[PDB]
Amino acid sequence: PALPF
Amino acid sequence: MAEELVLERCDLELETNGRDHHTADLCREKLVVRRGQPFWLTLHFEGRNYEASVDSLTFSVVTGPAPSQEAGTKARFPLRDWTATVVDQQDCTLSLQLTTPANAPIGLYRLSLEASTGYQGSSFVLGHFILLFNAWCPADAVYLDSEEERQEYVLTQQGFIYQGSAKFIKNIPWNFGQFEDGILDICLILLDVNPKFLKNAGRDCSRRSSPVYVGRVVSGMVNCNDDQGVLLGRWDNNYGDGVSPMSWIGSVDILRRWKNHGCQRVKYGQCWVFAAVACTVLRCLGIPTRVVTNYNSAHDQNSNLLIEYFRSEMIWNFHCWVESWMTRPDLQPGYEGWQALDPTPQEKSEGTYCCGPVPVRAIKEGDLSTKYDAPFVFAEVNADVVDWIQQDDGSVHKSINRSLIVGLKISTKSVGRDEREDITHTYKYPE
Ligand SMILES: [Ca+2]
Ligand SMILES: [Ca+2]
Repeated sequence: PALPF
Repeated sequence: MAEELVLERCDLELETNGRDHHTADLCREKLVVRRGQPFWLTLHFEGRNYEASVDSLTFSVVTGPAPSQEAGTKARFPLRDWTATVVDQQDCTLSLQLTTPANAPIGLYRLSLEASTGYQGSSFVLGHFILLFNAWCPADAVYLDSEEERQEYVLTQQGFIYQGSAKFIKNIPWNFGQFEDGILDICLILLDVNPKFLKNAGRDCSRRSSPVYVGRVVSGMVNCNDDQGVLLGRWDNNYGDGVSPMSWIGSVDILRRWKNHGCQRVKYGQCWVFAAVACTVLRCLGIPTRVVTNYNSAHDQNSNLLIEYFRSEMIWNFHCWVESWMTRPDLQPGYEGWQALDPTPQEKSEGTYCCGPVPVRAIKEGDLSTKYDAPFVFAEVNADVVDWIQQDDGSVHKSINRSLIVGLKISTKSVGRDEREDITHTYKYPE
């Protein structure tokens, strides 16, 4: 998945 | 005495036209052609054949629900720029060659024939053809002068989409499947149910002559936000009432699921899914498109070109969008080529979750006044990371954070190879 740092 | 012409049937010449216009996979059932390029017809007659001395035939093409010559969605031309010319004549058949202008609106056209012998003209509906963008045609706006690149960016149905992180790069295969049965029809529906079509259908069809307009439309319509768009985004790892973003292997299941439930949002997608479905639709319509991945992708929320933490904006491991190849006569000269389009909702443009097209070159040069949405895309690829740190003395100090650099190892699939091309150079200068 796309993950916010 | 000479009685009127009687048509039996119009042969659309699917196999020949298909091979010539690079639409063979689209042409097994209905005629699909690319604009700005001749295509064949063959009229079969019942009584006598065409006679140039006797007969004068006139053609009519129309697209959309309000066709007009002013808009370029209706043309009339005589059998002798829309043209029709006689190429051969044999027994009962007459073989024609029609042409369309290279700036014609894409979409479904209805083709009629008027036949006269000097008196009351008789009318005939010959059939239907879908007209697409033509990357092979030098006069077309999407023209791409490299054959190997046209193969990759228009014709190839499989590709690779890059994910992961800057440190740990990975990829997945993806079936774009732009030429599978029913997908082109679903693309035309996507344009037909778009907000601007609902508002003013005649003007919307007229403007499908531009890949810019179409490109912008798609970057809006691929997400379900604000409209009857395709995908609903979700990012919290609970997808039990839909499909996991990571389940998908191709655009086709999504587009078909959207159509089958009456243009209803498809649960669920994330960035690469949006970009991937957009690539399908744009490739299907003939606009050369590719999926690009950007590592350490920044979300600027206040347009100050800074990504701000408080010890708050977001940097993603990766984000995906698409680039499409086209000239930009709506801009200053020199901006033809790749245009960033972004169908994933993040920031609103003109009151709606869309983004682009913006020239990649404008991003690189920092010409951020260039439309569309250059300030946002610049920040995604080339922003400074700032910490507003609160100090022991109650003061708040601004500091530049260089531990995580925004916009790294920007990637798309190599032309004709199963390998990764780095295109970081097109977005930003090295330092
Ligand atoms: Ca939308
Ligand atoms: Ca900011």
